[PDB]
Amino acid sequence: SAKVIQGSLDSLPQEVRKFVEGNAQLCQPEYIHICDGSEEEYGRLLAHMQEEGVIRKLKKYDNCWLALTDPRDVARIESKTVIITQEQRDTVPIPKSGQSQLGRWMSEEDFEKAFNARFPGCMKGRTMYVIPFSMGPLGSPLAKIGIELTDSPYVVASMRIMTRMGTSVLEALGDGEFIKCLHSVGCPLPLKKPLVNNWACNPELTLIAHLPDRREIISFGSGYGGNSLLGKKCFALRIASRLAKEEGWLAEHMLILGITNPEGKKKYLAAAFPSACGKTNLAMMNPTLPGWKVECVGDDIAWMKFDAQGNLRAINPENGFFGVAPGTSVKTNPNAIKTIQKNTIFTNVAETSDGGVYWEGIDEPLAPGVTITSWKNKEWRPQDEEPCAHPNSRFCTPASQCPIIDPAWESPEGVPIEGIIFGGRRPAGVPLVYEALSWQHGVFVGAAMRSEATKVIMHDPFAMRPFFGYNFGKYLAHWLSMAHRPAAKLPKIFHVNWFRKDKNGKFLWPGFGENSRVLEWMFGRIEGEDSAKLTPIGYVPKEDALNLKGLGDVNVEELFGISKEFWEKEVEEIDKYLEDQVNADLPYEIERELRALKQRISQM
Ligand SMILES: Nc1nc2c(ncn2[C@@H]2O[C@H](COP(=O)(O)OP(=O)(O)O)[C@@H](O)[C@H]2O)c(=O)[nH]1
Ligand SMILES: [Mn+2]
Ligand SMILES: [Mn+2]
Ligand code: NA
Repeated sequence: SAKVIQGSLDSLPQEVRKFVEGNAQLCQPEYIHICDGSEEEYGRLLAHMQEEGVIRKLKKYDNCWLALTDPRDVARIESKTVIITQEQRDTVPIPKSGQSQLGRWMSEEDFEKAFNARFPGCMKGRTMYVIPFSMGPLGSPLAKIGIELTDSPYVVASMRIMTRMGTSVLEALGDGEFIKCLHSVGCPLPLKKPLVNNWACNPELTLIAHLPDRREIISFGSGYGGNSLLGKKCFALRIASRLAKEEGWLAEHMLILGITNPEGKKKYLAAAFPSACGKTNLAMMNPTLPGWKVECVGDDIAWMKFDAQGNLRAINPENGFFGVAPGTSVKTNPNAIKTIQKNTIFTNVAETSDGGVYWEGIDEPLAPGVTITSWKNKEWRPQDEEPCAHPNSRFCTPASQCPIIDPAWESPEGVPIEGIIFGGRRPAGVPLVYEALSWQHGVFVGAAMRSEATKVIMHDPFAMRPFFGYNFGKYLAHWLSMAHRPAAKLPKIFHVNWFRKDKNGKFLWPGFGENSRVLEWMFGRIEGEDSAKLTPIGYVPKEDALNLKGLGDVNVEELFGISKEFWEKEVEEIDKYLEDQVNADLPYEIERELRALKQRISQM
């Protein structure tokens, strides 16, 4: 109580009080700031970080900010990310011959050692911020509350954008369940190691842990993104996927968009692509086809549940976009360009001398006079060796500012999903687009997903490889079980490939807003249109079914080319992968789909 500098311990729901005070006794913060989520709290905290050189203000824009990190702490790190369960098998399938790549289990005993070696006294001299936050619209029956303790002001500010945060959240929680989220940069005062670029972090000791059985996320040593903004990956994919398994719903690495045709008919679609494969870009697409409209519900994470009527309802549980900045240009994503010019926090991009932002791929000239400070706080010119922005640099921006944010983006009941799309980067062999033969086939298609690393072609089932909160075999069984709900309206499932390249490494499909031509065919297919031709991998568009006018040289034969040699190779790789990685936990229906694809290919 003596150390509370905002709010009141007496005021917290009892269980929230125990969490705060228990971890205060452990971490030894100098003060405790219970966040209220107010504009005043936000602005004062921003100005404070500014005074201290933790952030700089971008004067070219309205209320925007730039943080530059320790180059040791620049990304979410999978090698340091663990899930603790009594049994390894509940976390990952026990692989047949190899090491698992579907999760990273740590015993409770090992974790307890790691914890006791990190957290005691870790917030000495620092403020513990208490962040009460809702993943999902505040009223929604699909929403879940978390409380994050952190000693990073950069985390509080970013969480205000990426979640719904504040007092109204505590008042909505009452004596209900919440996910316990503990974070420390791991740099108690006085500092024992030198502070780099005013960015507190402890790389040697970084550890991002999930303890689903205790409803706890415990993360240490990193101030960055997914390691520190605990609502996003840790809560909304890892903890949630398991919660969803227990509760009958789904927590997925999916964008949600609403699409409207020239008649005004509207549908919602969800899509799972791995990072750097274009979700944010699709979710706020500027469609090239006249009359068509795409509206954004979320760009990263979907929580979905069948309602009493059998509609699959999806909410975006985030309150903002945490997008990769480099590659973002008016040509590629004009709506992201529009959103990020106010109330936005940037991380590890270059700064122009007039107080604007810059990054590789921004594809927009600088005025004669304007110079560039790189993300490493050094002067920079287009012919230095280093990129001006870090490749994983970011904007953190309010969802409500996207000029095409969907009008139901915050509806507490969610939006009805009629189609689910899978995809990644495949330079060869995979057509632009196909549609699954059935639900069980579609689940197989999700399971089989592969994507060029950003020359290796990696497996990334459902775009969830880094995020499974529990056994992936069980997660497949959970997806298959959806067909066994009597009322369920199972959405059509599609697979796309924006990235097939021709013989000289050039893209066959222009992509971007031209992807609206692919969405149109999907939409028509959901309505039951006779626009599909059967192939060994599923339905592809008929000849002339796609609107290809205005395109120029589009080699359709090569684009939808299905080679026997490639697909024989593809099934072997899928076969081996599923055998090793899922092994005893592979559902029968999946093996059956694998057998069936092998057989259809063998008849070519
Ligand atoms: N060639 C091509 N590139 C794309 C397309 N969509 C997105 N990209 C690029 O893919 C990279 C990642 O895009 P992004 O929206 O950040 O993907 P996310 O990480 O999944 O949200 C960016 O450089 C984009 O310019 C597309 O349709 N075609
Ligand atoms: Mn994205
Ligand atoms: Mn993501
Ligand atoms: Na800094």
